[PDB]
Amino acid sequence: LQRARTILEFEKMLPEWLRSRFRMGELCKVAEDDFRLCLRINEVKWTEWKTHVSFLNEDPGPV
Amino acid sequence: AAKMGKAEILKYILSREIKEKRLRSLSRKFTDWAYGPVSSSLYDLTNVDTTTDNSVLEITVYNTNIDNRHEMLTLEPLHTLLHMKWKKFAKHMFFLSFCFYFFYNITLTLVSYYRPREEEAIPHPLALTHKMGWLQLLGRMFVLIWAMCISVKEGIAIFLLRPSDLQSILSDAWFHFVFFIQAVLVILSVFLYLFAYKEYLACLVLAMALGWANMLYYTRGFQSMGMYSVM
Amino acid sequence: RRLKKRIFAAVSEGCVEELVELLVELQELCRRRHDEDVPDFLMHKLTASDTGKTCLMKALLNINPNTKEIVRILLAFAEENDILGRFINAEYTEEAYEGQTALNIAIERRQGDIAALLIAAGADVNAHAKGAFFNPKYQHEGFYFGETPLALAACTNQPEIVQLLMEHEQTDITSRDSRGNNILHALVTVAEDFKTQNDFVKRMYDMILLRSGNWELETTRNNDGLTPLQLAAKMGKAEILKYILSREIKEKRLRSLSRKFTDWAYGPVSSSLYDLTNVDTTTDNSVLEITVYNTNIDNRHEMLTLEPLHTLLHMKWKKFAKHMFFLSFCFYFFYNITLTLVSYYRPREEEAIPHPLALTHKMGWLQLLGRMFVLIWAMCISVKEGIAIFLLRPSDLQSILSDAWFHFVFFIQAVLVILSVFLYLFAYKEYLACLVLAMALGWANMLYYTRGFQSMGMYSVMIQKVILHDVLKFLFVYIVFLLGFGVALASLIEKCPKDNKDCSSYGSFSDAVLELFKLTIGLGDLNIQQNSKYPILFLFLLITYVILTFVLLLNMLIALMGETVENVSKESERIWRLQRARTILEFEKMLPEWLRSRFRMGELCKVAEDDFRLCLRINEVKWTEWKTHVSFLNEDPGPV
Ligand SMILES: CCCCCCCC/C=C/CCCCCCCC(=O)O[C@@H](COC(=O)CCCCCCCCCCCCCCC)COP(=O)([O-])OCC[N+](C)(C)C
Ligand SMILES: CCCCCCCC/C=C/CCCCCCCC(=O)O[C@@H](COC(=O)CCCCCCCCCCCCCCC)COP(=O)([O-])OCC[N+](C)(C)C
Ligand SMILES: CCCCCCCC/C=C\CCCCCCCC(=O)O[C@@H](COC(=O)CCCCCCCCCCCCCCC)COP(=O)([O-])OCC[N+](C)(C)C
Ligand SMILES: CCCCCCCC/C=C\CCCCCCCC(=O)O[C@@H](COC(=O)CCCCCCCCCCCCCCC)COP(=O)([O-])OCC[N+](C)(C)C
Ligand SMILES: CCCCCCCC/C=C\CCCCCCCC(=O)O[C@@H](COC(=O)CCCCCCCCCCCCCCC)COP(=O)([O-])OCC[N+](C)(C)C
Ligand SMILES: CCCCCCCC/C=C\CCCCCCCC(=O)O[C@@H](COC(=O)CCCCCCCCCCCCCCC)COP(=O)([O-])OCC[N+](C)(C)C
Ligand SMILES: CCCCCCCC/C=C\CCCCCCCC(=O)O[C@@H](COC(=O)CCCCCCCCCCCCCCC)COP(=O)([O-])OCC[N+](C)(C)C
Ligand SMILES: CCCCCCCC/C=C\CCCCCCCC(=O)O[C@@H](COC(=O)CCCCCCCCCCCCCCC)COP(=O)([O-])OCC[N+](C)(C)C
Ligand SMILES: CCCCCCCC/C=C\CCCCCCCC(=O)O[C@@H](COC(=O)CCCCCCCCCCCCCCC)COP(=O)([O-])OCC[N+](C)(C)C
Ligand SMILES: CCCCCCCC/C=C\CCCCCCCC(=O)O[C@@H](COC(=O)CCCCCCCCCCCCCCC)COP(=O)([O-])OCC[N+](C)(C)C
Ligand SMILES: CCCCCCCC/C=C\CCCCCCCC(=O)O[C@@H](COC(=O)CCCCCCCCCCCCCCC)COP(=O)([O-])OCC[N+](C)(C)C
Ligand SMILES: NCCOB(c1ccccc1)c1ccccc1
Ligand SMILES: NCCOB(c1ccccc1)c1ccccc1
Ligand SMILES: NCCOB(c1ccccc1)c1ccccc1
Ligand SMILES: NCCOB(c1ccccc1)c1ccccc1
Repeated sequence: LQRARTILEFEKMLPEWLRSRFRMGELCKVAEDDFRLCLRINEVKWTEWKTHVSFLNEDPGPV
Repeated sequence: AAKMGKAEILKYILSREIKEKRLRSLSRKFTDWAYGPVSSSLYDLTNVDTTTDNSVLEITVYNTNIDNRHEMLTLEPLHTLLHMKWKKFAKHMFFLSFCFYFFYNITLTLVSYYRPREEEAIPHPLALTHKMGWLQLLGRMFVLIWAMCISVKEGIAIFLLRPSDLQSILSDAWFHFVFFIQAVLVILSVFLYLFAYKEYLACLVLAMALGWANMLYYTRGFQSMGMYSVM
Repeated sequence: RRLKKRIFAAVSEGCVEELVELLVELQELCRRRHDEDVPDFLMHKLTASDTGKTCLMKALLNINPNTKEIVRILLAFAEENDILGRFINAEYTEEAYEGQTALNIAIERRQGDIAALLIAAGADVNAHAKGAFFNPKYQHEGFYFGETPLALAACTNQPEIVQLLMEHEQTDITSRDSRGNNILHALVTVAEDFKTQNDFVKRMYDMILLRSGNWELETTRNNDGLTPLQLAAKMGKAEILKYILSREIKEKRLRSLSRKFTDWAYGPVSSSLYDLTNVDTTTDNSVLEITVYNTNIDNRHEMLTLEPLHTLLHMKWKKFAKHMFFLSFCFYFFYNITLTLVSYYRPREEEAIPHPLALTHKMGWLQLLGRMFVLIWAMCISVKEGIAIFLLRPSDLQSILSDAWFHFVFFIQAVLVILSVFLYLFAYKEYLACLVLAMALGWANMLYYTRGFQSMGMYSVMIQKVILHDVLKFLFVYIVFLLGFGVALASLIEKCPKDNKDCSSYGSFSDAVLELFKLTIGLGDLNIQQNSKYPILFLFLLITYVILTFVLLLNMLIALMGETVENVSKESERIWRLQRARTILEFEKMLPEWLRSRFRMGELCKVAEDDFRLCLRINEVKWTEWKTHVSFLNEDPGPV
């Protein structure tokens, strides 16, 4: 919690033009006319095996 | 859920993935692609990332009224956003803050104890004179500015411009005072010497003793060094 | 145009009835050409132009409840136009998907009924998906499974389709991809722990090996040059390496695929034989050699615990490695004493001090045998470590610099003995300075020989763990408490030039810091506290300095008890046994060719018809499970 306070106090020190450069997220079309700044986190799960029907891109890969 | 510390409700809302169609837009967790065991997820950051007035990441860290902030910042977007800010700019700013302050404590010692004079009616340090040299000129100019750059900035923090010292600073942020007191006593000892008082040396020793004492703030850059300083 | 996009969309949501007239509209346009362009033109309108995705690939990526009937319509249309062969065996033209077919899609989407229908329709069961997604760069840019449809069904836990593919006789089980891997190399790569996945990759290894029934799959090496037995030792896959190395097949006609054989059994007492073909250190790359010298994995203690790797590493210690370790101790303990006796046991008045190890006459055979022993043994280390660290296989990329730091300190101590002789003959003033650092490092290197005993060895690891990792935590907080009271006490100390008769101080700040060293180590006085400005105020900062020092010493003990007092004793016990395991295999390389054959383990055991293997015997007494014994080599029990 001492580091987590230190990170957010360093972000307030930055100017307006430099906070936009280090901004996280990307525009992802999650629905019809719904663009959200989403952040990607990958996961490798071996235990549960299901067929995949809920997805945004049918082509797998960071393209 | 971020203000009251309700971690199990805050875990559900922040990672809500609705599989059934026509209610897909009520989700905050989306799967972009999947191939066997490898899958890619997308976490919504509408009111979570620190780009608005009140965000979930800002409320959770600065909440000194709850006792479960470690259980709430462990959650997968709040963990990752707090980790990606460290790798981009916060580790570089923390090391850069260490370099200007470690040079600040040495220069206070070199102007106070590295001058052998017989008596010469002892001059107080940080007193800008001529005929001296650019080595000592760049030294005392660095100490004079950096003592004021802390005193003004901490003068914004503790005082009138959003003082925040009700219970916020006085609970988990006690380092704001000790950087402020050390910055004043450098400036105040110069004012006592120009006003011809006998307390110019006494305020300077407590300024240098508190200056090396405040080096324990920079122990939080490492985990093993940081956990040892908490004990 | 509009005709192409409607066919791609109709196979996506599941409009079965809409797809009917769209294939009729594609069929009504065929009667304006002849048979040279009609099979060509249908490939342009059923596939893409930039990626190569077909209508069959689009329907299988979108799993809908009408996915079974929609495949039967599209494949029947290709049969009527006699284009079924190039339709089902189509591939992506994309660089990140090159080689992926429609069969690779249906296997991953858990469609066993559709994948059985594609193979009967004529799909290629030996498709090689050589794209950039299926062969990643370092980690997690994709998913490497083996680039074959047999490996995709095996690595995604689909045992019904693996049995379907092996019965099909166009399936080449011994196929090798761009990485040189086959079906058994790829199962070692994707394998993980039992907590991580399951034990299913061990069961997939069992099913495929028994169907082949030969020693062709575990003998073939990849482009790197490793067997599937040697990838388990290189990558650190302990659960797969446990299964292969102790594989006992009970069912006959596949008995020769075993690496564990039972020689005899009588009730609870049984005798086993472990195969040592590529395990014992008699070839170039062996399992015992790869596992010990692998500084890229963090589970060497779990792999050398296994029953033949434990026993071979223990039998080498009892035969020659304990005797060589004690003999190395005796020549080096005599080496450190003789350096001291030639340097401090000579009382001479001045006589223009002679440097030691200088061979003169008229001296005696006591000192002659002494200095000749030191001169040779310093060169015997410097040449041998000159082979190790340097040109003759230097190996200092990450191998020596990770778990073998003793190679440098024996080398530096050997040079400084030789270099100090060279500085004295060249008439320089550094002959004595290099000799003291040679003797101080010589007694410091006696901690290498602590690994002969367990209790002595575990204690020396804890010393190396505190100094290299945990002392800089103590020091960096000590100096800020040193200089915190250092600038405070320096203003209290009255200046030394009061008399200047015995004044040899180094400054006001230097007097305050040096007294805080002496008061910590226990050599402090009270001469400055009496002759100070404020004597009572000078004492209270010294009392506070002791309290802060005791807090620093008391939190070092809590930090060395981090979260469990047992796990500190565990990590010093695991990495001690790797220091002995490296020491055993380095002593084996020192032996000549005729002497390694004398201490070789194993014996010829006829395990099958014309199958003689160097097996090692390990006895076992098991009381829990009671079975009748039908799998045995000798019907007469006993070591005869
Ligand atoms: C005359 C008597 C002789 C000396 C007495 C013995 C001195 C030995 C002192 C040793 C220091 C350690 C214990 C002190 C108290 C904790 C540190 C602190 O200030 O709080 C904060 C800063 O912590 C930092 O890391 C920044 C500065 C550290 C030292 C500040 C000076 C303290 C001495 C004062 C005067 C010394 C005299 C200087 C001359 C004027 C802790 O960080 P936080 O962000 O708030 O989060 C934790 C919240 N919590 C703690 C509430 C859980
Ligand atoms: C001037 C300052 C005053 C003295 C300072 C205090 C000295 C006190 C020192 C105390 C020794 C203990 C800590 C030292 C570092 C660890 C031991 C080591 O070297 O590595 C190896 C040697 O394995 C040995 O144990 C043999 C030699 C031990 C001492 C080597 C000299 C180090 C002194 C330095 C110069 C002293 C001056 C000598 C004169 C030139 C450890 O074995 P390993 O096979 O690599 O496996 C472990 C791998 N791991 C560690 C990466 C996990
Ligand atoms: C406008 C344009 C500007 C130009 C460009 C600007 C950019 C250039 C900026 C910077 C230049 C280049 C930097 C590159 C990255 C290095 C940063 C780094 O090392 O991180 C360190 C931060 O830094 C510190 O923590 C320093 C403080 C030392 C720790 C304790 C000593 C102090 C207390 C005792 C007193 C002793 C002192 C002596 C006695 C008084 C540590 O971070 P980390 O550990 O690596 O993080 C990993 C997290 N982990 C912990 C989980 C592992
Ligand atoms: C890293 C740990 C050790 C740190 C260094 C050891 C500490 C001290 C080193 C040595 C002890 C004393 C020997 C001489 C001191 C240097 C020169 C001098 O005399 O100072 C003079 C000015 O001083 C200043 O105003 C500027 C500071 C000078 C640079 C020294 C610290 C650099 C550390 C970088 C830190 C940045 C962070 C780095 C990233 C971590 C003092 O004035 P003077 O009385 O008139 O002296 C006359 C002599 N003269 C004419 C020749 C000038
Ligand atoms: C030189 C550079 C410096 C480097 C130093 C090292 C350099 C060399 C590197 C490594 C060698 C280290 C020493 C040898 C091995 C020691 C370990 C050991 O176990 O001892 C074994 C010695 O081995 C024997 O079997 C004894 C045979 C001696 C007869 C020699 C005559 C012919 C060889 C010609 C000789 C000249 C060579 C060829 C020249 C023409 C004894 O076995 P044991 O276990 O004790 O079993 C007894 C137990 N029991 C009685 C209960 C049954
Ligand atoms: C070419 C023909 C050659 C002729 C024939 C050649 C053959 C004849 C050869 C040899 C002659 C006969 C030997 C027979 C077997 C005895 C050896 C032995 O005991 O093994 C010892 C090895 O040896 C050492 O470890 C010595 C080092 C002592 C450790 C601590 C002192 C060093 C550091 C402190 C500094 C203090 C020193 C003073 C201050 C500087 C230990 O092994 P073990 O423990 O018994 O093994 C059991 C494993 N256990 C751990 C599970 C229990
Ligand atoms: C085991 C723990 C204790 C170790 C022993 C205690 C340490 C020391 C014992 C006593 C302290 C000093 C008293 C006299 C020293 C002996 C003789 C001498 O004078 O040395 C001389 C030569 O020295 C050499 O070159 C050879 C070494 C001599 C044998 C001594 C160590 C044997 C240990 C075996 C270890 C192997 C491994 C064993 C397995 C573990 C010194 O030369 P000098 O200055 O000209 O002296 C003139 C006197 N003189 C003419 C009479 C020669
Ligand atoms: C200018 C820049 C800033 C400079 C100031 C700061 C510099 C940084 C200084 C200390 C912080 C450590 C940073 C290392 C890398 C970061 C990763 C990390 O988390 O640290 C870890 C990596 O452990 C190490 O690598 C220790 C660093 C020393 C390496 C060897 C130097 C020789 C020691 C010479 C010694 C002196 C000779 C002795 C006699 C006099 C440390 O973790 P740990 O401590 O092992 O905790 C484990 C305990 N537990 C499992 C129970 C929890
Ligand atoms: C964690 C790291 C370490 C932490 C910090 C280390 C411990 C910090 C503790 C103490 C810091 C140092 C205290 C003394 C400083 C001045 C000494 C001096 O020079 O005396 C001189 C100045 O004379 C005076 O004016 C003051 C004399 C002492 C006043 C004592 C009050 C402070 C006690 C502590 C309470 C403070 C509360 C602190 C908060 C708890 C006397 O010299 P003179 O020639 O006879 O008189 C002529 C005057 N002239 C020279 C200017 C012309
Ligand atoms: C990594 C630390 C070790 C290396 C850096 C050393 C840092 C400095 C530490 C100690 C000083 C050692 C070198 C400086 C000058 C020589 C001696 C001296 O002090 O006396 C001088 C005045 O005496 C004073 O009163 C000056 C001391 C105050 C300024 C020095 C501390 C700087 C910041 C604190 C440390 C910040 C960094 C600490 C972070 C850990 C006069 O010298 P002399 O007595 O007449 O003798 C002649 C000198 N000669 C023979 C050498 C020619
Ligand atoms: C962690 C515990 C360590 C202490 C606090 C740690 C922080 C330390 C910081 C600041 C501490 C406070 C600084 C006080 C300065 C001394 C002034 C004084 O007393 O008058 C006189 C001494 O007269 C005496 O002799 C009094 C006896 C001294 C000890 C008291 C007995 C304790 C019994 C009760 C049990 C309670 C035990 C204590 C409470 C725990 C004069 O003393 P002087 O000034 O040196 O002489 C100069 C003359 N001049 C002024 C005319 C020039
Ligand atoms: N498992 C450790 C996760 O660490 B957390 C963390 C995240 C980013 C940077 C540094 C640490 C963390 C956990 C609770 C509160 C605050 C931060
Ligand atoms: N001195 C004005 C700001 O100080 B900084 C600062 C002040 C007190 C505590 C911690 C940091 C600073 C921040 C980032 C980089 C460099 C310095
Ligand atoms: N149960 C203790 C077995 O010890 B092992 C061992 C084997 C031979 C000689 C000495 C020790 C061992 C275990 C893991 C790694 C390396 C060696
Ligand atoms: N000095 C040349 C070889 O040294 B040996 C050696 C040198 C350094 C560290 C460990 C061993 C040696 C090995 C076995 C028996 C005797 C000596």
